[PDB]
Amino acid sequence: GSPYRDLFSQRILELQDTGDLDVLKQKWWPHTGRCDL
Amino acid sequence: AKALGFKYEIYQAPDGRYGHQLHNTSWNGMIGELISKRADLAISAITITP
Repeated sequence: GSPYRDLFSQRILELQDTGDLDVLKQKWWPHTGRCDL
Repeated sequence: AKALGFKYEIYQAPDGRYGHQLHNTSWNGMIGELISKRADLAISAITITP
């Protein structure tokens, strides 16, 4: 009994259609080399 | 149907060509049949868009 999960997942694929998922990764965990990759 | 114990029926699409957002503000193929809502289930390679 929770209608908003589509409303959740509506943005989710949109975030998957951006890659802002990975942008939100980069703050708490950037993708580059810890020392040099 | 073999692990849940209920039944099924099968249609065929009149277009059958990865149905598209028409110029009619509408969907053809397999897509709009469930948007005109005149079948029940569609089981295919569905590249989901939001």
